[PDB]
Amino acid sequence: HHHHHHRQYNLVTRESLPQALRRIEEAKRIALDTETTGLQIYLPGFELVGLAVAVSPEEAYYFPYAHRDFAGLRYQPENLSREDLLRVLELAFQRSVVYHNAAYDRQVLYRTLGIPFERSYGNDTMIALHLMDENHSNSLKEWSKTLLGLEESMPELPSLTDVELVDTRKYKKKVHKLAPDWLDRLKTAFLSVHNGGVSFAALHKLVAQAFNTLKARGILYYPGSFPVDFRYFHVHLAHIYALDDAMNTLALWEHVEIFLQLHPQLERLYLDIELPVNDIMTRASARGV
Ligand SMILES: Cc1cn([C@H]2C[C@H](O)[C@@H](COP(=O)(O)O)O2)c(=O)[nH]c1=O
Ligand SMILES: [Cl-]
Ligand SMILES: [Cl-]
Ligand SMILES: [Cl-]
Ligand SMILES: [Cl-]
Ligand SMILES: [Mg+2]
Ligand SMILES: [Mg+2]
Ligand SMILES: [Tb+3]
Repeated sequence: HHHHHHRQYNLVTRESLPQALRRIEEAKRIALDTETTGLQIYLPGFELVGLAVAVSPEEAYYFPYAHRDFAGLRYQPENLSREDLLRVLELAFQRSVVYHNAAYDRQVLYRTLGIPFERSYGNDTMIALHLMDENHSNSLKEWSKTLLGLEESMPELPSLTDVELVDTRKYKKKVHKLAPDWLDRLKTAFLSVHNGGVSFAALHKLVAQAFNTLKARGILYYPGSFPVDFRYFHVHLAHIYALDDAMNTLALWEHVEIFLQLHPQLERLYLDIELPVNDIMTRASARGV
């Protein structure tokens, strides 16, 4: 685990899974966010990579499911099993659930884990916030800046290699070696711009920059460019990104229930029309629109 400015980020492992279940079980309201291989849920090869679960706006659990190590480096933790994630989801759905874009997450959970839409149903900050400000962007990062007061951030990577002089004519050649602490150096570059709501593009820029710097120094080789694939994003960085989405969604929900209490006209519009219609459209895409 890691505490970064009032927020507790927990990376779940097989060992720490029972504590994560104890914290979810204790929560009256949770937020769910899915991390995946792309925006198209119905493309062959689509996968759920990890699940973010916030038990409060300052406490969350990341459940790695299909993360992988890229270009021969060793940095990912051990992924949790399908049964482990289904235990998490059985527990999660026994309390109130909040999403930011429930149509995406619920279709991901159905397609990849077979979670019925009946259990999946929950609140959606993206729908309720559209009733607060119709002209505002649907982006969770953008709404976090507006209501939660997150600072603007739109990544300067340190040297991940140490130069060693190696006896080789009769001279000393400069050979770059991967620094033993390269992961802590990479986390430091990430933390120096971490505002509590770092964007996907920014996370990918740093991850890509990390691998490209190592490829440009002969440390590793991969054919082509660095893929826009969350499976390869270093979990010790990516779990912070994913967990902030879950914590921002729950923090935004606190603001939403205040707004809906002051406007029961919009609360009724949200509960009787918006959320049910969105559920209808979500189930229809899962069959084929
Ligand atoms: C924001 C974004 C997300 N995605 C995919 C990967 C993410 O793991 C998944 C969930 O997005 P999220 O980070 O907003 O929850 O959607 C993209 O493929 N491109 C994007 O620009
Ligand atoms: Cl895609
Ligand atoms: Cl695996
Ligand atoms: Cl169903
Ligand atoms: Cl040389
Ligand atoms: Mg999401
Ligand atoms: Mg996310
Ligand atoms: Tb309420």
